[PDB]
Amino acid sequence: ASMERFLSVYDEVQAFLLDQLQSKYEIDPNRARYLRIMMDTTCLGGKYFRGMTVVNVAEGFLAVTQHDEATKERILHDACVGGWMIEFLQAHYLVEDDIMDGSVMRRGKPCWYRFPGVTTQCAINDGIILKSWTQIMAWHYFADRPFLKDLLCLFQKVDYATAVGQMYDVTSMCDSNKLDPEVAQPMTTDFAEFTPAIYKRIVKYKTTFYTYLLPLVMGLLVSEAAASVEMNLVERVAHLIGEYFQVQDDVMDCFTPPEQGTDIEDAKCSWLAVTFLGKANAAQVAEFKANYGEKDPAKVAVVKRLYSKANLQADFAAYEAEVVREVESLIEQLKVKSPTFAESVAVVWEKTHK
Amino acid sequence: ASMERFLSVYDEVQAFLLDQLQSKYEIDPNRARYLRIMMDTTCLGGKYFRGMTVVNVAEGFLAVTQHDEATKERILHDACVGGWMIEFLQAHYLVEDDIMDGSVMRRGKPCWYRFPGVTTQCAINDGIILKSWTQIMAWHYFADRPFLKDLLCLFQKVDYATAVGQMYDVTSMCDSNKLDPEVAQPMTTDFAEFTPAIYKRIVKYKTTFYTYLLPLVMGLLVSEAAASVEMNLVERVAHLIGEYFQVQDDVMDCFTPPEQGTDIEDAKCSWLAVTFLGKANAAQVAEFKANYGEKDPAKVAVVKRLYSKANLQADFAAYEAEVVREVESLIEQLKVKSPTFAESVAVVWEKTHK
Ligand SMILES: Cn1cc(C(=O)N2CCc3sccc3C2)ccc1=O
Ligand SMILES: Cn1cc(C(=O)N2CCc3sccc3C2)ccc1=O
Repeated sequence: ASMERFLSVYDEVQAFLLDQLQSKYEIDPNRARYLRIMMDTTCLGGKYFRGMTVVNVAEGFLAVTQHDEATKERILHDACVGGWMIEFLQAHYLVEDDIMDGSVMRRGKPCWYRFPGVTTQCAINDGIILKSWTQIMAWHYFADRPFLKDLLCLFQKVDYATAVGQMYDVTSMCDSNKLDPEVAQPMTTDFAEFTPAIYKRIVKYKTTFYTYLLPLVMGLLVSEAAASVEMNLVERVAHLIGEYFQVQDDVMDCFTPPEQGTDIEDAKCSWLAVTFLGKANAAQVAEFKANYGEKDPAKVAVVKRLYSKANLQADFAAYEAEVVREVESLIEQLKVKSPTFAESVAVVWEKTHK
Repeated sequence: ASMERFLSVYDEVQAFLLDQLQSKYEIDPNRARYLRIMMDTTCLGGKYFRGMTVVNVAEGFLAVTQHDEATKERILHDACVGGWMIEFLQAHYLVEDDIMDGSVMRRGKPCWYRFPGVTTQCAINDGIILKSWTQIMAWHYFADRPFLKDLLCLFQKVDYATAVGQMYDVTSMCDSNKLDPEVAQPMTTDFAEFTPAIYKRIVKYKTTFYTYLLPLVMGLLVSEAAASVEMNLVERVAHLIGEYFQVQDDVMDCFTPPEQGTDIEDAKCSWLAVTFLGKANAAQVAEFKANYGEKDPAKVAVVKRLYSKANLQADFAAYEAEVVREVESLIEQLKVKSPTFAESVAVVWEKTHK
């Protein structure tokens, strides 16, 4: 029912956005059709975990709070709209990051900019529109809601934290002291910045704010339940689950078959490179430096072989055990003020851990 | 004094943004330096007409309204911050549009993405940060202002109208009925969509909202003076002055020497192409179709020669006379409710017309 309600609200949001373009922005039907296809191609197809977390958090509070049926329906509708603002925000990131990174495929389909009738000229602007649409949704659907100011303020900080994260991510293969707009950026030779703390900073800002913090805090906001939680705990658990999620994506980029990654070629500061450097002997480090960040398949094969013989699964299982420990602890600390919210965080963890 | 105060506030805004990155976003000093150079290169160098209009509108109201000195200083400071949000919004557009259009130069300097240490990978994200910074400024400086909700709501609509305008602009050389993300877009052969009404729609959305409406309405908002005006008149005069401004830029793109344009090669729906088609005979139209939208300098020379022999200066002088007439009329209609605001619009017109 929740997924069914969530997908139904997409149809209503799309019709509202397209009809407003016609009545207020002088759009013609062909341009409305182009934007309709753009919206469907960039916003749909995923699993909707981010958007659905808003719905799941709100449903949790509905079960333990007294409301009229019309209030229950309004809260669910608000959780669905809020969920779609997050999915559209993600769509904005995916379109822009695919252009920035020169990506080829996204969810077994070509990246949006690669469609023949799209091109980078239109796709950069299509990504800008996707983010504008999140604000149009908020100002229209939440016009008279007491949580409107807090929701816009939170969405803004998360979006800015994400833009900051993308900057940390795309400059992670360069020496900080050499960053200069005037001079072409060489790849690092010492890899001195491939450390656990620097990797944690990249991940924290690039994904955790919008993938985990935003859905959980939006669920609280639409429920008028922000008092039922200690915000310092919500932030701590979101960054922690968020970090684990990225570590899984970094492992998959290298080892998950294409049908089911270019982090080595792009010389990314991945969990695999950081972990490898933290345990490798002098000769393994020299061989890593000689092969990393090269498009040559023979060199990518050497890096993968180094990762395979380094037994990084042991470090991953030890990292996983520590995260299980810390997540269980934070969930317990959340149970004090809100057993309902703690259960929502437990579900988020189960969906991440699986 | 006003320019001097405006430029002083840039230093304070830059220090606030960079210091917040350090204390809240874990930025290192090299990344802060990269963003400082990015901000200066993209936001400074222009004439600041957009930002300064906010200041000029507020100064106009200060002269006719009773306030304590501390209130006068706060209003001016608010007009300056609001002015810089517009300049940063423009910077965002210029960075993104230069990447989209493949532009080479911007204000006698290379476009931001073309700097050796920047690249498209960083520049798309730098443009996203420039827009995020406009929201950080608003939420920090206007946190407790009664105009905060209206200002954010207006800024959002203007930004979305601009994104819509960029879409109308980049798709203006294509047949509407052929727009399709699945099929590579051919240039128009009939030029049936190169009409005054279609050209007016492009211009209205791509520049007039952010160049003229936003500065004037922001000046009113920071002054708590939105009642002193008929908003339908403000919109009418902004779109009208805005249209005239773009017509001047379209003429300059073709005839102003590079030291002091690619609209012909990019097959843009410019005022020159629209006006030419509106008066040309059958053989002139055939010669236009045979040469427009081609990078070949011999073909660009034919188009320029057609424009020169078509006596478009006569049509420009007649368009100019009609705009002078309509602007004078709207200024008179504004004088009824606010002689102060009407004088601010008269100054905006004088700076545009010169
Ligand atoms: C590709 N993909 C992604 C996800 C995902 O976006 N996650 C993990 C779980 C949650 S719960 C709240 C947010 C998330 C983030 C889950 C399964 C999957 O196949
Ligand atoms: C390049 N350049 C631009 C401008 C400009 O941005 N305008 C024209 C006047 C006004 S007043 C309020 C907004 C505007 C817009 C003026 C002189 C110039 O050299």
